[PDB]
Amino acid sequence: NIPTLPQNDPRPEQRAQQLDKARETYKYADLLPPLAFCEGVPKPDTPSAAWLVTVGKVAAAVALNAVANRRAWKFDVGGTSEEDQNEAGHNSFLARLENPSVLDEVNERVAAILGAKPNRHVPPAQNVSKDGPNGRPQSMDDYANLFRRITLPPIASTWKNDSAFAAYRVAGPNASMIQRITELPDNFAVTDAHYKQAMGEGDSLDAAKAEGRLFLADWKLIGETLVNNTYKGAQKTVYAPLALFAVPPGGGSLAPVAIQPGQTPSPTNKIYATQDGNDWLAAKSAVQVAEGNYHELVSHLGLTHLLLEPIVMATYRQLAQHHPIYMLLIPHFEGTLSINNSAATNLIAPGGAVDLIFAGTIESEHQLALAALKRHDFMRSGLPDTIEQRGVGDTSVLTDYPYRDDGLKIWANIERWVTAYVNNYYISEANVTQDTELQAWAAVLSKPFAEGGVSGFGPIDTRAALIFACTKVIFTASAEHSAVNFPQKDLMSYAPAITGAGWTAAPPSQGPLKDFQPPLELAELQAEFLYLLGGVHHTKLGFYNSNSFPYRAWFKDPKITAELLPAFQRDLAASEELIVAANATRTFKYTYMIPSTIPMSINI
Amino acid sequence: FLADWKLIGETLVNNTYKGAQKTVYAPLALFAVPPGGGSLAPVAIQPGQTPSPTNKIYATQDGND
Repeated sequence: NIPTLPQNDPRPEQRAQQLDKARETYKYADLLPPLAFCEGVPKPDTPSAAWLVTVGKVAAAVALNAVANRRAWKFDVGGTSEEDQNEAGHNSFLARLENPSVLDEVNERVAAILGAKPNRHVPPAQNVSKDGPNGRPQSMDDYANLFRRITLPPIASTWKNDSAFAAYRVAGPNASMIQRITELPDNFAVTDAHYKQAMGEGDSLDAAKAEGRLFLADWKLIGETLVNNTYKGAQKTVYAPLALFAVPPGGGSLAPVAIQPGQTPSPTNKIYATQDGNDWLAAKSAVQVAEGNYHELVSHLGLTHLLLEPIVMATYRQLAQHHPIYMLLIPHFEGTLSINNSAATNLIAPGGAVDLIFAGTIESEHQLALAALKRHDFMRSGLPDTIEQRGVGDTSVLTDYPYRDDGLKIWANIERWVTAYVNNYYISEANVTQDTELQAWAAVLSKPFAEGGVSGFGPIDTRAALIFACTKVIFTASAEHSAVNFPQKDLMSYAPAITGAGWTAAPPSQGPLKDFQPPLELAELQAEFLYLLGGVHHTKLGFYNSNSFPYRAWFKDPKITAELLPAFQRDLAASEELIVAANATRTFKYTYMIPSTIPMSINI
Repeated sequence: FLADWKLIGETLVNNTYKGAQKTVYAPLALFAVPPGGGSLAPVAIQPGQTPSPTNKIYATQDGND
C-alpha cells in the first residue's frame, strides 16, 4: 500500500473511523499535570519482548551487583544469587521462543530499581538494610568497590583532572550548556590573574573576549527552582554556579578558568581559581552536582521524554494510519509512552531514585523540568540553529567539540531524509494546507503551554515547516536522546565524579572528600539505576521495523522501501566512517552520534 | 645565533620629545647561516622579552610588519 494525504484518500470515511477508534485508544490523563500525558500505556505500545529481553539482562546484572555487594558487606545471598541467574536462564531460552517471564520480572525489576524500592533481591521469592552497603563511607575505595558485577566506569580515575571537567561541557551528559560571551557578566567579575593561572602569562582575558575564545556555562535556572531536601535527616545541597571556560590562542580544546558557586557575589560566595587546591576541586565537584540535576531534569527527562510526549499523542490522534507522516514518526516513538509511564510512576515519583539521590525536593525538581519546557522555542530549537545561537560555531577556535561536530552530520542526514520523504508525498504547498489532519495535528500542538501544547510549535503552514518539525522530532527521539541517555552509564554512574546531591555545603572545602559524597546506600542505587537507563541500546536509527514478533519492515510504499530509505541508510554509514575517523583521533571518545549505536526512539 | 637586547628593558625609561612618545623595545633576534656555512641571515624577531598578546614573533614573510 502507498500512503495518502487525507484529501486524496480513495476511502475517506473508513479513514475517519480508524481515527475515531485511535482517539478511544489514546486518551489524555494528568499523570504529571501541566502536561499532556497518556492514560496509562495503550496495549499497542507495550514494550516488545526484544526490548524486555534486552532490558532483563542489564537488570539481572544490576541485581547481582546488589547481591555481590551484600556478600562483601558483613546462604541467603547465595540463594538470591542463583534465582537472579535463573531469570537470565529464562530470558536466554524460554524467551528464545519469541513465538511469561518477559512482561513479569523485566517490567517488575525495572520498577524496583527506578523506584529506589528496597529488597531488590528476587521476584516471586517473598533505616536501611544493614546487610547491604549503607551509611557514611570509611574510605573513597567504597564507591569504587560498589561496582562488583557491573564494571566500574572509566571516569572514576580521571574526573579530578581539569581536562576531564571541561570534557563534560563538550562531550558530557549536558554538552549544550556553554555559550560564547564577548564580555563578562556582572555577577562573575573574574580577573586577569585567574585567567593567567588557567592559560599562562602569554594570554590575556581581554584578548580571549576579543578573539571569541571565552565560553560561559550559567546554571541560573538551578537557583530559581530547586529547594534542598534532607535524606534521613542529612542535608543535601545544590548551587547555581557560573563557570568560565576558554581555549588557547590559535584554537584548541576547552579548559576551565573560574567557578563562582552562586549567582550573586558575597563574602560567602567568592570566585575559585585553577590554583586553589582542594577548594578548586570542590568548586568543580559542586558544579558537577548542578549538572546532575540540570541534565537529568532539563536536558534528558525534560527536553526529550516529556517534550515528545504531546507530539506522540497528537500523532496517534490527528494523523491517520494511512497518513504518510504517521508512517514517518510512529516508529520513532516506539515505546516512548511506556518509558515515560515508568518514569512518572517510579523514577520522578515520591520515594523514587530521583527523590533520594538528588538534592532537591521532588516537587522542586518537577518545577525545574516544567520551567525549561515552558521556555523552549520548538521552531528555533534545531541543532544548527542553537549552535550559532551559542556562538560555538567556529571549528577553528573551539576545535574539540564532539557533540557539535558529530551531531551536525547526523542532523544533516535526518533532514535530507525528511526532505525527500516530505517532497515525495507533498508535491505542492497546497498539499500542506488541505491536509486537514496535519492542521489538527498542528493546531493541537500549537496550544499554549498551559493547555498541554508544545511551546513555540507554530505554525506548520509550509512544506518547509513540516520538514523542520519532522527533523527536530526525529533528531530528539534518536541522536539527541542518545547524547543524553547513555552518558548516564558511561559518565554519571560513579558518584564522586558527578552525582545529584552535595552532602556538604562545600564550595569551600571543610574536610575529607568522603564527607561531600552521598551515603553508600544511595551511591549503590545511583549506579544501579543509571547503569540500567544508560546501558540499553535497542532499535537502531535508519531501520524502520515493527514492534511485533516478525519485526518486518515497517514501510510498505515501494518508493521508500527500495529507493528513499536505502539512500538514507547509506548516508548514515557514510557519516559513521567519518565519525569513527574523528573518534580515533580523540582522547575522550564520543560514541553517541555513531549511527550503529543511535536508537530510533526514546525507549529507556 | 641569538641577539638579545634584554639590558635595554631593565634600564631605559621611554621619554617624550615635545609631547610625542619616543619608544624603544628590548628585542630578541634569531639568525641562522645556511648549511655548510655562509653569511648571517635573519629568521625571526620578538620585540619584547616576555611574550604576550601585545608581543608576538614576526617572520620574514610577514611583509610590512
